[PDB]
Parts: sequence; C-alpha cells; structure tokens
Amino acid sequence: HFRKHWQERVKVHFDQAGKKVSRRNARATRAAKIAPRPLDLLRPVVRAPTVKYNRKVRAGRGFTLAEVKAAGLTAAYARTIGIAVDHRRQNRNQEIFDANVQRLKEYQSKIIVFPRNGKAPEAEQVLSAAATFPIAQPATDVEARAVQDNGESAFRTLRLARSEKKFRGIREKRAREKAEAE
Amino acid sequence: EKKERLTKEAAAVAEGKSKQDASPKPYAVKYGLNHVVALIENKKAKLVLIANDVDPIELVVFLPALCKKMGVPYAIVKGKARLGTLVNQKTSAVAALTEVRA
Amino acid sequence: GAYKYLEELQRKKQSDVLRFLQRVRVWEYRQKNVIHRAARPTRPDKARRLGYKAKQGFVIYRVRVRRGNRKRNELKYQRSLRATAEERVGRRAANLRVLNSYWVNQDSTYKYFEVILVDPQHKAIRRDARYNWICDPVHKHREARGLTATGKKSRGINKGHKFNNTKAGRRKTWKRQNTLSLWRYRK
Amino acid sequence: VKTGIAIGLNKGKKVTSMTPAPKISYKKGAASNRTKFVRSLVREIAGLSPYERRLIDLIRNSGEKRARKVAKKRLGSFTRAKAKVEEMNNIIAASR
Amino acid sequence: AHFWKPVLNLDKLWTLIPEDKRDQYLKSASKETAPVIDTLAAGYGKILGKGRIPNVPVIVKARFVSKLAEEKIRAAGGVVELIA
RNA sequence: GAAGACAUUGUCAGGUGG
RNA sequence: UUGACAUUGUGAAGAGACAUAGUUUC
RNA sequence: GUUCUUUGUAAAGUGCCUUCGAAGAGUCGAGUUGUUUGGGAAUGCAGCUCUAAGUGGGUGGUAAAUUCCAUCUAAAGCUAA
RNA sequence: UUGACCUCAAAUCAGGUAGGAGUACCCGCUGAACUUAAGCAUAUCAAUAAGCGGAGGAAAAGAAACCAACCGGGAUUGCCUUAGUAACGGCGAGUGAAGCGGCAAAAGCUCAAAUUUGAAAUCUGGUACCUUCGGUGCCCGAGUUGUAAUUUGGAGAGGG
Repeated sequence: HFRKHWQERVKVHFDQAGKKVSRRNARATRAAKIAPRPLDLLRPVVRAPTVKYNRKVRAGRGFTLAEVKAAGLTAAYARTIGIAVDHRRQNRNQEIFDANVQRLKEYQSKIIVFPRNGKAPEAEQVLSAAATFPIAQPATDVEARAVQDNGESAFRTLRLARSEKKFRGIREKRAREKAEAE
Repeated sequence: EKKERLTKEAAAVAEGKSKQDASPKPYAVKYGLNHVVALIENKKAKLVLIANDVDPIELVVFLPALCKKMGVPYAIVKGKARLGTLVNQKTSAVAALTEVRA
Repeated sequence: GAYKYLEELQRKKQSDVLRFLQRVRVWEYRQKNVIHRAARPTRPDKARRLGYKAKQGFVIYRVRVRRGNRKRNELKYQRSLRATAEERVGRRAANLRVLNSYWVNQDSTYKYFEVILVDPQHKAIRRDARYNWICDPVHKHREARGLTATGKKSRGINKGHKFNNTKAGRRKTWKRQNTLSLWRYRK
Repeated sequence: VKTGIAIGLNKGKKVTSMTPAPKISYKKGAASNRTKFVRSLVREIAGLSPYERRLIDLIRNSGEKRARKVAKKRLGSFTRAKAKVEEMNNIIAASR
Repeated sequence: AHFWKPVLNLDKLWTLIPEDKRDQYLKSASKETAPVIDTLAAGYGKILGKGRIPNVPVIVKARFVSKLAEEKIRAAGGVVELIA
C-alpha cells in the first residue's frame, strides 16, 4: 500500500518514553496544585451497547440529573464536590439507577468537605478515586442452583420464535383478510 | 429630573423610611416598540401612534392590522422626529399611552 | 415584541409587498457601491440572532457579488458566495473582525448580502465579556480560515457518519489515515 | 416489554423499566397559544404566493390530485405537499 | 456487531469452573445444588456439540444451543436457560 | 436621445465541430 | 447556432373557466 | 497564616399547587449540472431553479409508495489539557 | 423664513487599528503531470508537490439536529484495535473507512426569542481628582429600528 510517496509522512514513536515521564509529571503537578482533591471525578457504572459487549459494564461519563436528585442534592453542588454529570443521558433501568445512587451515597459518606471560610485541616490526600470506588461488574447468580425442567427442549422455542417473526406479517394478513369479510 | 428624584428619595427613605414609593406615581408615554407591542395583546393601551417614515417598513406594517385586531385606536402620525421630541430621543417611531392623569 | 412579527413575515419572500420591496432595494443597492455601509440593517431581528448588539463598535457592511460559477465555466467554486463576501469586507475593513453574515436580497446577476463586524480595540467590546473573546488574537480574519457558519458548512463540519470524510479537518484526517505509524516495539 | 430471550418480536433481555421524565427537547412544535395567532395574522396580511393562488384555483376547477402533484413538483416531497394543500383547503373553508 | 457467535463445544465446559469447585461438583450428582455456568460471561454465545461428557446434572446458561447439545445436557440431567 | 419586457445577464438541453 | 427557467413591469380589449365580480390561458 | 473592612432588609439553592413554556429561513429539504468520497440506484460540497411546516423537522449507508418505532433539535455562538 | 431627523460627505480633527517578514506544524481556496494500469483513454499517483490567502504557541474541531437498534450508549481530539473487515473500482492494477471496546486527557456553557416599564437601571468618550494594567464625580454623546439585570431547552419564567 506504498505506491504513494509515504516516505515523507512517517511517525515513529520514539518519544513514548518521554511522553510518559512528562505525563506523570503533569499528573503530579496537577495533583499538587489540586492538593487535597483526588485528581479524578467520580464516574458511574453503565452497561454497554452492542450485544457483543452488553454483559460488561463501563465507567461512563456522568451520572444523571435524576439520580443526583434521588440522592437529594443538585448538579451545581456535585461538580464542586467532585462528581460528574451528563444530562443527555436518561435512565430507563432501575438496577443501574440504584447502583449509581449507591455509589453517590458511598461517596458522600466517604468524603469530608471544607468550608469556604477555611481553617484548612490536614487532609493527607489520595491520588485517585477510581481505585477506592472501583467499577464492579455485578453478580448474576450464585454458583449453585437446583435443576428444573419444562419439557420444551430449548431449541424448538428459538425455532418457532424465528418462524413466528418471519411469518408475522402474513399471519396478520390472513387475520385481517378473514376479519374484513362481509 | 431623575437625579433630583433620587437625591430626594434617598433622604426620604433614610429618614421617612418609605418603600421607595414616598415619591408619587408617574404618568408618561411608553415609547419602546417592543414595549408597545407587548402591551398590545394585553390591551393595556388606549392610544398608540405610528410613524410613516421608516424605510425598514417591515418593522411597522404589522402594527395597524394588529391594533385593529386587538381593538386599540391606532394612529399614523407623520414624522418620527416629531415623536422623538416627546421622549427626548432622536427617533422613537411609536408612542403609546396607557394611563393618564384624570 | 416584534421579533416574530418580522421573522414570520420575512419568511414570506414571494408576497407582493416583499417582492415590491425587493424590486426597490435591489435597484438601490445596484446604484450604490459594491461594498458599502448602511448604519442600520434591513433585517434587524435576523441580525440580532447572529450576535449583533446595537452598541458602539458593531458595524454593518453591505456587499455585492456576481452570480455564476468559476470561469477559467463548468468549475463550481467550492467557496460559498457568502464566504466570498466575508473575505472581501474582511480585507477592506482590516482591523474589524467578522462575526457572521446573512442574505437580504438577490437578483439574476447578483446576490446582495450583509455582514456583521466588530472593532475589538473598542473598549465596550474589550469589556462586556460576552464579547471579550473576539479580541483574543486567534480570531484574526475568521472568514479566510472558514470559522463562520458557511465556512464550517463548506468545510463539511457537522457531526455524523455522513461527515466522516470531513469532520475534524479534511486534510488533518487525510494525514492521519494516509500515514504509516511505527512503534519502537513493532506490532 | 420483551419476551426474555435473544430473538422474538420484542427480543432481548427483560428488566424493570423506569419511564423517565419526558425531556423538554422533544416538545418543539407544540407551538403556543401566541404564535398561532401570529402566523394567522401574518398570513392574512402578507397574502398568498402565486403558486398558492394556482393551487387553490386548481382545487376549484380541476380537482386536488393535480394540486398534490404540483406541490410535489414545486417542493420535493409528498409529506409536505399534503400538509400545504390541506392547509389551503382549510383556508378556503374558513373564507366562508 | 450482529455476528458475535463464538462457539463452545460441550467438550471444554468445565475449565470455566476455575480449578477448584471442578472437583466438588464432579463428585456430586446434585440436582438440588448444581453448578451454574455462564457462557456469555466467559465470552461464548452459542453452544455446539462435539464432545461427550459425564452424566452429572449441571446447569448451563446461554443463548444459542443445538439439538445434540441440549439432548446431552438433559441426559446428564442438567438444563439450558435461554437468556437473551 | 435611441431601445425596452424582446434584448441582455446567471444556468441548463439539440445540430455542427482539429 | 436554436429552445427552456428566472431576471420581468403596467396597460386595454376579444375568446374564454370560475366566485354583478376578482382570480389566469392565449 | 495574618490583618482591615460587612456586605445584607442584596443574591443564590431547596419542595408543594397552578398557568405558560416564546426555541434561529432564500435556510432545511427536492430536482438538475460539475467535483469529491470507500459510499454502490445517487454520501458531502458549491452553483442555478422551485421553496416550505410547527402535536413540526432531520437522521436510521438499496431502490420507491404507505404506516409505525427509536434517537435527536438544525439553519447563531465561545472555551483549557 | 426658522428648525428637529435621516442619509452622504471633508478635515495634518482627538484617540485607535491593519498591512510586511517568518511560515516546521495548522484552517481554507485553486489544483496538475510524469509514474502506474504488458499497451490505452474513465482510473491511480492526488483531493498530493507547486501557486494564493490567514493565524497561534498550539491551531482546528467541540457539549449532538451523534452512534445505534444492544439491559442501549453519550461533547471533541489522539493512540491500540475493529482491519487490511465491510464498501468501491475495465470486482483489474489497486484504493479503502466508521460505531462499539481498552487507555490517555477530562470542563462546561453562552446569545436571540419575556416589558425594568412604579422610573435605560447599561456604555464608549472629554474633563477634574485619585491609592492608576483602573475607580468616583461633572459634561457632550451613543441608544427605544433596544443598552443592563433575568432565562437558553439539561431546562425555565410568571403567580401563591
């Protein structure tokens, strides 16, 4: 794929190492500037799209408005306190609603917030909060359960579901054309 | 007149302790175009005046129709500076009257 | 207010009264210069919803362009005429920074536009910090790097998969993807 | 709601919904009690474009399907020609 | 996206049990406490049948299964659960 | 003065065509 | 080199189709 | 850490009931021409023509009529790493 | 006759500003050819080199008129991967992506569109003083063809 004149445009990441050191130095600098704070915003748990990945969860962008309100505070105070917000995201699942709310409750329990006036106690900061509130993939079942059977054989279900879906329009057509008789 | 009113009312609220209503009510024309057209469709006008001489005439063409609709006694005055003379602006392009001394 | 009573009227660009006014103003603007200045717009609401604020430092130039393609005839001039106008006045009025433009009128031979301009060495604009961003030096001649509306449109810049070729700079992503990237420890 | 399996007329996992708050950025055309009056007022002031004259004149004499086609030819679509010609019929009704 | 259906033969099917409860469930015919298995959490979307397996009844959770596979599991006395 | 809704200008489609 | 769109206005009659009367085809 | 001022009958947030909730036009979109894209029965862009609606409108990579569903709010805009 | 206003003008008018160089990187515009396709012509080399405009220390893009079609995700940019996959093309040479996922970095927001209407509350400028990267006062003036406060769809405003 080199019929073009690629030889002038080549990128060679020698500077991987140097970028790494600059990056760590920037981390430390921002943190020492931000000295008591944890250098990271609390980010929620979210369950992914694209059914390949739907089993997983993912540390998304921002929690919601509604979940914050269920914790009984406001976005305006959240973004000071160290919490993110998305607004274009909308909750339509209750386990996730509850889990994010639980994370917020843990966070509010787990922090101490200074006054605006000061007296500035000794804080002895942490470098990150992702570590202490790790994203946690949930349980689906304990290892052990009893067996039950239903006699359906778990293949015919899928097969006739397929059949019904592919012939739904025609069965509706049959129903409607016998319905509209006389 | 405003600053005389202020240097009056500052002492009036400092000594007499009014609600900044020790001074009386005004009775005056109301001269912003958006003010006018907002007051119309509340029917808080009894006469409005309109200037013929406006080359951006789209500003003004809807007014007689709208005043007709809201049943307010419109009037097309000739001259816009004539209307500015009574607001102490160069041009107003409208004026209105909603509340009058008896 | 009169905002909507103008807006919903000036959408009616084929009524008898507006085509009358169009027949008037097009002749006026033909007889005036190509680039020129009117001290008050013909479309104030449509100005006021681009960033106009009628105070000391905001300026209106009106402008004229030929219609038709790039004659070298059938080459089709990827610069929008709106942008072309913006280039022209941003050259003439150098100190001023362009903020946005719009259409007032047209004709078979011409298209007549208006432009919004700001004098950021004026102190109301240096203060009044909804507008103290233009005085930052990056916005020198916005038009010729295409950072107005039509410029962004004809760069092709909006979100999508349709705009996948041109989303983040066409030449940038070309240089991203027509590029070999080698690490130290190959992959 | 779904079935509880991977494939079906409502396929996929089944869980408890929440029916969240209906966002303000869907109610864009739910227009007003003001702008209706406005739009009507400007219509009666500024009048009627020539193709709008020809449209209703066709509906008077030579039916409305030709008018639908003509709107679909001036404009692009059908789903706007329908609305415009129905609105014009409404205006002709309101004339009396 | 639509086309993630990476197979699992019935052969393998106990390595999912990490090493240790493998024995504890192997020495058990327990229809009351049977091990659950998550094909999807281990990254497998459809079962196919290649193998032969003990008759120990053991639970399996997956989306797509073939006929010999479900037959062999029911022969052991396990069962399939057609989660999405 | 001539000319005037044609011209023309902006854009499209035939015949011819080193 | 010919035809089409718009630029592109106001007029009076004739033939007309429509609600005495305005809407447009020549 | 200090030190002097006092804002402040200002300003902000907070729930419950009610009424409204304005939301960008020669622009969106359609045709045709030329260019461009990996984008193919027509993605994007520019020109010319026609040119709208507000319980609306765009988008859903195969045409095209119809009906649903999902997500979004355009034609105005700023900004670090 | 006199005089408000509009528009258009001149001044070695008071005060200000732009050009030009540089140009590795960056945003745009215009835009080829050799070569390659056993040859040849749409094509490829190339939306490149050249030419022209315009900026900064980064620029550009950017808080969705998005990707999706999943229990749904959630601004942008870059990297690994998707993948040399899909798609394209005398299905020839060859050209050639994107979402999802992991990581870095992580910041949101503003205008028009409300009448302050029991008070344009806004603002440049001149002048005088002052603790001067500016404040207070007086004055000519801009401005209602709309300066300030409020509100920007995530919401929100009026009322109680």
